[PDB]
Amino acid sequence: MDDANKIRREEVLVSMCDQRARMLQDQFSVSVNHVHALAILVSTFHYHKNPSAIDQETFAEYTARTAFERPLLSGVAYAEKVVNFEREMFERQHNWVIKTMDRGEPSPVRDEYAPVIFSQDSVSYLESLDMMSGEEDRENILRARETGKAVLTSPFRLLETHHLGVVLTFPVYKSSLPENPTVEERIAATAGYLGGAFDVESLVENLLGQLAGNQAIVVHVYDITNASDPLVMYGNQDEEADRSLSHESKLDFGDPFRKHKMICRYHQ
Amino acid sequence: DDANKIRREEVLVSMCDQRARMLQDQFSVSVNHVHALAILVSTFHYHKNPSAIDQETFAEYTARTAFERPLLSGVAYAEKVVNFEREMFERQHNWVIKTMDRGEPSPVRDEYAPVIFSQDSVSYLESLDMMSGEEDRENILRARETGKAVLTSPFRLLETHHLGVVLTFPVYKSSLPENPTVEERIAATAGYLGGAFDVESLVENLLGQLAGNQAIVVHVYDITNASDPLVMYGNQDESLSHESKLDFGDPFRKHKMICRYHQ
Ligand SMILES: O=C(Nc1ccccc1)Nc1cnns1
Ligand SMILES: O=C(Nc1ccccc1)Nc1cnns1
Repeated sequence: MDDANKIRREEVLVSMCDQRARMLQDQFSVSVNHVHALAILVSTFHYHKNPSAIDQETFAEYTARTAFERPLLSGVAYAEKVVNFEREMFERQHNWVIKTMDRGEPSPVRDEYAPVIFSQDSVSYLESLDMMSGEEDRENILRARETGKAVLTSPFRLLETHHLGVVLTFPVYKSSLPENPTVEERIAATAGYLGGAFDVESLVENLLGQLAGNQAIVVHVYDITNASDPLVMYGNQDEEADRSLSHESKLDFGDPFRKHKMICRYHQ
Repeated sequence: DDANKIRREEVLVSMCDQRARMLQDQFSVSVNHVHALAILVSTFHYHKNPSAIDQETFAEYTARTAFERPLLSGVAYAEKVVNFEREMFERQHNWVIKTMDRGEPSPVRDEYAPVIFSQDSVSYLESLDMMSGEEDRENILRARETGKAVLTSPFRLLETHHLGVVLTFPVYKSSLPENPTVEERIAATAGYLGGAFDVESLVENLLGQLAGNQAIVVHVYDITNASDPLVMYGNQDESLSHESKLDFGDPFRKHKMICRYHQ
């Protein structure tokens, strides 16, 4: 109970919160970059090479051995764009039917689909599921292919684990993509999508929980894309925290469509 | 005197520490992406039969991912070739193994490390024996004996003569036992993934233009031998200084950044 000591109390909170935000942003950046490399891998070794060098076995092995490159990812997978006119051909060739992600049932007729054809074993349950059959994933797929850049979903409960997380999606294009393409051209040139599951609930808890002073601090991360409807990305909420003092640390996960922030308070 | 001295010191520390962080992070990102390449060659060249990687594919993949390796002027893969295998190897590749210094056909050696895949930026490495340069040779041995990334001392790189360091990763055959001995590591070696860190050019690009660059003198040293520091970056000059920490990831080597004011 001292006014000089309270100034230092906030100083320590500022430093602790800022450090954790920097660690999170940096680890997400490293993960995004390594997912970009996988999109280029699929383009180079599956599409450009005649014949393809990538089968499910090969993708699984390579992504397992490189999992350390993608620290905030529980899994990565590649989904191919399939238009309805092609669906029966695609299914016959793969010897399986495109399924919905909610129940694993055969998909109803849709204009197009994004079935997962390659998966890291950690997310093997994605194989044959249509990634356009979840709304977060669908919206991400469209924005990925229309913008040509990595995009993030809003926070949602991931398949199987139900862990609160986000998905990162990169488009993969055909060689026919023109230089300086329009959005219409990007869509026409889309081959598929490289998706990575950021299991924030588990993997950020793992990151934060090992840090000295973790027991002293409450850390929440919000998606603040919509100012009037902030969305919990990480943290309880929802917790015994010091109401009288907080700090906002900045986060940039690199998708200009989305905005996020970190808020830290002391327990007591 | 006096408060202005204290602030002058604080600015030096801040400027130097920030440059050190930027350099260490770019080096770290580079190393991690080179490691991924070593894993790629292992998976596609050795684990798949037949090989599912070739020069065309390696050149494309490495060109497209060059942005992932910011401090590297190029990357290449050299295969381990023991002398008994040389005839068959040269017949297969339709070229002769060459010396690094002259590009002359290699005299007989017990083994060699010819470059078989190369990013086009270092295309001139193709067919050169990386064991024919002493820095690279030492790095190759330590890479394969330790099973981890290793760095050379600073030296002038081929063609450009830019002062730099080489990063080398071992690639092993699938016959490598678990918890292998060094002898087992050697026997299981397939080859070596090497990346040329062009320090002279690419660190100058990183640091050289930053605000306040004209006010300070920046050096990076290899201090592996404390009594024989080797310049990795900066001039050859031998009061107010600051040492900022660097860790480039090879326990065999030590490095530091030193910054000073001019006057
Ligand atoms: O994994 C994807 N999406 C995706 C996968 C591949 C390609 C594009 C997107 N979404 C998931 C939801 N729950 N766990 S993973
Ligand atoms: O490029 C390598 N070394 C290397 C290449 C491939 C595998 C192992 C080592 N050394 C170079 C010196 N000057 N420019 S590059």
